[PDB]
Amino acid sequence: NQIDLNVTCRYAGVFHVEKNGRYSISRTEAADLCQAFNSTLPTMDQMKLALSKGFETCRYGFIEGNVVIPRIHPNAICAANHTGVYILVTSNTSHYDTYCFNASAPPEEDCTSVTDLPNSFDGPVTITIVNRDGTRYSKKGEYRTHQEDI
Ligand SMILES: COc1ccc(CN2CCOCC2)cc1OC
Repeated sequence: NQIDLNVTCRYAGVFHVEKNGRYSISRTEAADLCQAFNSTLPTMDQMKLALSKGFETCRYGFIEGNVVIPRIHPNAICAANHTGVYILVTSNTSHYDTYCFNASAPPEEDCTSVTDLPNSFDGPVTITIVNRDGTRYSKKGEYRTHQEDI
């Protein structure tokens, strides 16, 4: 009973979370997941500022109201070569990664590793935070409040 959460640097408090190395988070799960990091789904404004500080990914993830990819460099296989916060317009499917926003994080680039999941609750899952540098933090708990996300 294990969940891997790959996380990134924070940029103006915004970061990306990928669950189990696949697009596998629902919108409800994403809000609960960010809540476990004492975080919220970023607003479009928060994501734009994060982008201006150096944030980009090549993965669709939830923000408040939309599913986006922040892009700095145009890459043909990431957000169809677009730059800026690319908004997913048409998709059949509902599961993506998520972005999260931690208001207490540093204002610009914070590429230190994540060493806690401070607001997860009691549960049976071994949740492992996997940083880009491989370092890991694991704890037994749960963050999913909606049964259909479990
Ligand atoms: C040992 O099994 C479990 C332990 C804890 C939980 C999570 N809680 C969270 C609060 O509400 C009740 C369940 C689930 C479990 O089995 C699916």
